[PDB]
Amino acid sequence: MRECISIHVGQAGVQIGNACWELYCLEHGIQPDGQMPSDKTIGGGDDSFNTFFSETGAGKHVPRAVFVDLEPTVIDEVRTGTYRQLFHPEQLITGKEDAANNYARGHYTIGKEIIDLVLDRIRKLADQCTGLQGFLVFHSFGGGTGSGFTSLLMERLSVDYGKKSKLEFSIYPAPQVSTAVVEPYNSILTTHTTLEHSDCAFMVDNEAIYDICRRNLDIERPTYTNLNRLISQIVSSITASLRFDGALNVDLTEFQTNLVPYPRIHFPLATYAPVISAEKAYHEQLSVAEITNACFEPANQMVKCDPRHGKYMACCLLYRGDVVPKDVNAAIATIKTKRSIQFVDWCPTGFKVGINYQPPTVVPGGDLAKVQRAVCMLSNTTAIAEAWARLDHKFDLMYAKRAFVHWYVGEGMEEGEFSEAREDMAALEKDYEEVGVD
Amino acid sequence: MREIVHIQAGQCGNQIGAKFWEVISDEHGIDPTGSYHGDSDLQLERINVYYNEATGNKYVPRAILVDLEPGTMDSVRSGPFGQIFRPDNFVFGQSGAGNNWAKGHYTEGAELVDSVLDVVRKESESCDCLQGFQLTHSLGGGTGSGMGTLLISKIREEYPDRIMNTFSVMPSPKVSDTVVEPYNATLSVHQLVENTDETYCIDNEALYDICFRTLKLTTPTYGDLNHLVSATMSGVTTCLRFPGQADLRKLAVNMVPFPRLHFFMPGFAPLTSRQQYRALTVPELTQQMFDSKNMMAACDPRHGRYLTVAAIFRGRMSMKEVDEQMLNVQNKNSSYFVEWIPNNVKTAVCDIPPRGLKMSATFIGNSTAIQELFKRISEQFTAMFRRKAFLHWYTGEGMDEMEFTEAESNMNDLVSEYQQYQD
Amino acid sequence: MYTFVVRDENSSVYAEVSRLLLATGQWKRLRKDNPRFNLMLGERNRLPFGRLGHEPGLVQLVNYYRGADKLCRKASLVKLIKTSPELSESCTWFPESYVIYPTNLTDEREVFLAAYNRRREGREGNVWIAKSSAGILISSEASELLDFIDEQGQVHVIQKYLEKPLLLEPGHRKFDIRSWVLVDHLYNIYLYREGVLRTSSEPYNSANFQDKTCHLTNHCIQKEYSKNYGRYEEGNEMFFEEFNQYLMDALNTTLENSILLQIKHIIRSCLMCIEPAISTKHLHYQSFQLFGFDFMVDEELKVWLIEVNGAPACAQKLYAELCQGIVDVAISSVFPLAPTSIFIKLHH
Amino acid sequence: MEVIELNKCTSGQSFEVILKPPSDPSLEEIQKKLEAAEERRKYQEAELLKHLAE
Ligand SMILES: Nc1nc2c(ncn2[C@@H]2O[C@H](COP(=O)(O)OP(=O)(O)OP(=O)(O)O)[C@@H](O)[C@H]2O)c(=O)[nH]1
Ligand SMILES: Nc1ncnc2c1ncn2[C@@H]1O[C@H](COP(=O)(O)OP(=O)(O)CP(=O)(O)O)[C@@H](O)[C@H]1O
Ligand SMILES: Nc1nc2c(ncn2[C@@H]2O[C@H](COP(=O)(O)OP(=O)(O)O)[C@@H](O)[C@H]2O)c(=O)[nH]1
Ligand SMILES: CN1CCN(C(=O)Nc2ccc(F)cc2)CC1
Ligand SMILES: CN1CCN(C(=O)Nc2ccc(F)cc2)CC1
Ligand SMILES: [Ca+2]
Ligand SMILES: [Ca+2]
Ligand SMILES: [Ca+2]
Ligand SMILES: [Mg+2]
Ligand SMILES: [Mg+2]
Ligand SMILES: [Mg+2]
Repeated sequence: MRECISIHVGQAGVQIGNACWELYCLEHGIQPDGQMPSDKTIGGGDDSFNTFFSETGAGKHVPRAVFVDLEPTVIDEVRTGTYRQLFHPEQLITGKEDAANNYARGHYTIGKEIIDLVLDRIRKLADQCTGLQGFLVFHSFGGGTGSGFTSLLMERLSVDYGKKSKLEFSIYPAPQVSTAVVEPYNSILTTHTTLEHSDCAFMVDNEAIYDICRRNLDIERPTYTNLNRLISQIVSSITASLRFDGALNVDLTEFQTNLVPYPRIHFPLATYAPVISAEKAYHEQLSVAEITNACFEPANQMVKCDPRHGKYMACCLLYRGDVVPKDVNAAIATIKTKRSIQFVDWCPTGFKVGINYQPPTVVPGGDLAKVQRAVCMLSNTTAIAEAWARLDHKFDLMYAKRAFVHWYVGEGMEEGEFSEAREDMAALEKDYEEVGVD
Repeated sequence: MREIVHIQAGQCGNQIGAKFWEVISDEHGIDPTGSYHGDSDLQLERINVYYNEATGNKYVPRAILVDLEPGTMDSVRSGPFGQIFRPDNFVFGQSGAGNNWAKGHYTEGAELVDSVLDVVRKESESCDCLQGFQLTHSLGGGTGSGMGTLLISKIREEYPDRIMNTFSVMPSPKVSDTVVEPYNATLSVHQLVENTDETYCIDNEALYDICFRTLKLTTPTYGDLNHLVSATMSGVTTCLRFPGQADLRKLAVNMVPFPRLHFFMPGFAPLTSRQQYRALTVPELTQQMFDSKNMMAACDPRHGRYLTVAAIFRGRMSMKEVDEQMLNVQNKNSSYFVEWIPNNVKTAVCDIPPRGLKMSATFIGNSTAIQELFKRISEQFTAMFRRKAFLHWYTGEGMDEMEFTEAESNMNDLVSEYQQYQD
Repeated sequence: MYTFVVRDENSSVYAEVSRLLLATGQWKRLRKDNPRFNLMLGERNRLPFGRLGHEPGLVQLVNYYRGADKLCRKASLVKLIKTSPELSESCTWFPESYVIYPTNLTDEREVFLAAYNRRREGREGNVWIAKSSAGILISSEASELLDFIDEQGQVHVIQKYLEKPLLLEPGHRKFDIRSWVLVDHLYNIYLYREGVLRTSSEPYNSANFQDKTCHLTNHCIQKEYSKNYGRYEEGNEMFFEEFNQYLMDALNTTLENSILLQIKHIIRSCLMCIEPAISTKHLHYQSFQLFGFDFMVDEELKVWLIEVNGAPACAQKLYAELCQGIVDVAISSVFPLAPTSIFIKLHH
Repeated sequence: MEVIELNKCTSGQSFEVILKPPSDPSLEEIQKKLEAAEERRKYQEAELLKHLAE
């Protein structure tokens, strides 16, 4: 067993973390007070779930997580919520005034004064690890803390834990659930200084989750609770291989090996199904084929883009529930004859499959219905570069007028960091087109 | 725990400031004696943004009342909520400013500013994390205009990293009959341009036309003008006073793309005088809120372009239909929004409506059409200054003419600056 | 009030559609760099599809299908037909073609040479034609076709030159047929009832392929290098009503039976083949596109597909009607306004 | 259409199907970036206080 530490940064990073760990306890049968009656190795153990939970002599199962926010309102909730007892106070870190949606303020100004403290709280969790694998960092692109302090942490972690993998879960900004105008700036600033430090990052476009909630869950005005409950399901599907007995994606290193052939092209697309509303009278359960085919509908992807016009470098099917390999291959063969799935020449045309018999766990009182089988497809498509195109375009429109730039210069950032970061994104978009186009 | 220190200076500053505390006090369930008697926890969740908590569960506004003459402030202390303000926080002189910016900024005001700053320092020293300050004042008189800007320049020296936000009443020949007004306004605009982060332009010209044309008030009074300022001030601060998504610096980061262009056009719907029975539909809130007749800057937005816009809807209403109507105004008049600032229109919804309204809407616009406001003042200013008329009132207090030329140039540059982004 | 932008000032087709839309008082035009648009008349090259469909509350439509180049490229069309079981390498309406890359650079050189020697050995007509999307050569010697391609630096397609084309009389002259096909967002395949014949005003001469004027029916080669331009018909353009009467008086048949059936079959087969790849049925934005199909008719009244144009222009006499039809079924059908259709739906 | 590396266990199984074959800054350098940005803010605030002093 090898532990994984999660780091939740900013509002979106912390509220999503609160949704994942809620689900982790339900899937592993851990109670809100940290008790896990199923673990017969009281006081410890080297089981698969221990990769995410430490154990105390009292039998409490404590998440291996650190919550970081430059403002206390969002983490105070976790200090008085249902699972308040899961975390000890040292695990929750809060400042007093936030980054004001200003990347520079989060990276330079406020980040400088709190960087060495977060790293010291992390060291306290790593000391409890007999064999640390790496980190999963949750954050948003848009916020001043999620973008600005995260990149600062990623640079520091690479220095203090060189041989350790670092996966990201990043929230791509969507105007429909955002009131900040400068998020394109922040999104690009953080991707520039974090890119060399991230080994694999799963982007989630809030626009994608927002429509899945309105379309599949019949939620007129989706709240952050609606969004984070769904996002945690996808996260749970992606992290299941590290928390359960199995052979696919057993450790963080296996993600970059199976999904990232090129270091810079490390942004896999995620597709999840089925998403069924609990308010339905009663749904006709979908078959292995029906849900496998759904992984190629753009309406189920965590980012809207057309993989028919990109090329695949890797494809990974993660099933949960009543699923046997025979039906998987049957659905796959049917989809190849009907779908346009183009792999890059220097890659094999194949799929890695993972099957976990326990079907997806639903949160009581949530919006998702209990289903007999679900799947999450992880595909490294060059089609995800469409997200960088949109992001870079909005950046260019504003930067041509230097709109809002003075807010960043005022925090100590040089204007050159803008164009420096933008040139990098230009190189990223070129790297994608080199791979997926002829 | 993001506290705001409120300052109101001068006749207009205190009369409008007093109404503000009266209005929001009613929304947060605080009575004239500071005791809480509300029924919604949502009233107290962000109450400490503008109020302090005293023994016995008393809520005392975090407000400093400043004037150079006791006249107006005795009115406040004898007003409805007069007994709610902190007694010490009353700082006043005995000479007045005689509608003379110089007297407020250099002579009569300097004799008093240090004591006003001892109260500011006292109030800030009790804040866990101070957002910044907000000032209510007029620009046409002597105290709010002259001493108000002196307070800003000194506060900014003592709290250089805190946000400065002002509600500033622009003078109109339709409300005031004092000839020196353009002089006092031009001098003040020079200061605001340099030393404030956000300034709401409350044009008495617009307030007058609304009361006379729309509301049909034949003989508008300041009570009628300040009814519209109350509703607007309540509207623009809703994001700060109730649990929403909120921060003075965050508002600024999204409203102000260029440091000098921090003058907002406020708007409100429905415009009402002191007989609202019929429910106002969401489409009605949106049309009025964006129509010029509901603007409070006396600038036809169709003459300029919106750099950023922010809308606040209050009450229990279809949040889905709000998006529809809002996106309909943009996609039906996107020629009035700059295209080089994506998604520059943002909207929030609050569930607690103002008193006596099923639902209202507040409009916060950073429009380049605000230049018409500054052009108006500049025309009036230069008409007198080219003849050096009425300068002796000012040169007698130690000012030179060059100081007028500089304030004139700073404002005409501001107009030129607004005009370039409009193309 | 709908909105639209214009990003191809060179499109004579959508210049009229843009002029018509504005004439409805219900369509407002915005700057080309303006994102809040309902309809995009996009550029030809590098149209930014990745940016479409991400404006909250705006249903956006574009006049191009992403991936349609696979059908409108000389080399792409050849590859699509051979590698697609729907069409199959045995497709009987497409001239035997080969994708040849210049030797300064998969490639079908050795494969193209195999069938060539087969004909030369079988006393069969071995007159090919070399061309590219970017200069056309008609020769019955293979060495001339390959050397010509090597002298160029781009891909070339060599296909069998129809040595027995249907010659109109009088004139003993070649011709081709342009059919304008419109595909709406729902993927209905509509065929404009009106087509044109781009005839060669020069008598076809099977003993001189150097004089490519009686062989290449291009309106630009006829109005330039041809000296009988406009003699038999106006602008070397013959419409269906006349071409139909000719077949009745000369061959005792009609255009619908002898030619149009095959044409409507070729169109369906092509667009139906690439439908899984380009359909916008479940996409966050919608697409339509006007296509220009070019056919050859041989003496046996068999129809062949020459190429498929992605940004086709229209005959002068048919601009008004067709452009109006684009607004009825392709634009207004998605943004309705406050017949006897001119199209023929090819049900599938 | 070939399956390979079938792994079975109590909680599930995994396998691979192949359809077709193919064809940092130091701790010191970060401290300087942070302190350089801090100095620029000090210079900017100094010039502001100089302005206010005049
Ligand atoms: N999916 C999801 N997105 C969120 C959530 N909270 C915020 N966001 C998105 O994150 C972006 C804003 O960034 P925040 O995370 O709120 O900012 P921050 O990291 O707290 O940093 P500050 O600037 O100091 O507030 C917006 O685009 C929001 O849509 C959340 O709970 N779930
Ligand atoms: N296989 C073939 N057999 C006989 N003639 C052919 C032929 N291929 C092309 N042609 C001649 O060439 C002309 C079509 O050329 P082609 O379409 O390849 O060039 P182009 O694309 O520049 C013209 P367009 O404007 O229609 O796209 C026709 O008029 C036809 O007479
Ligand atoms: N809207 C509004 N404007 C006012 C009020 N009182 C004064 N004014 C305006 O403010 C200007 C006079 O400034 P005043 O506040 O009396 O000067 P001060 O007391 O020396 O600071 C004139 O333009 C008035 O029209 C008021 O109660 N409401
Ligand atoms: C409240 N004030 C009153 C004075 N004022 C004005 O009317 N100025 C003016 C000057 C010279 C001229 F010729 C015409 C007007 C501005 C508003
Ligand atoms: C001494 N003068 C008398 C006239 N005067 C007045 O009438 N004010 C006013 C207030 C509100 C309004 F709407 C219009 C005018 C200005 C002061
Ligand atoms: Ca145990
Ligand atoms: Ca690393
Ligand atoms: Ca004195
Ligand atoms: Mg935050
Ligand atoms: Mg007065
Ligand atoms: Mg062509």
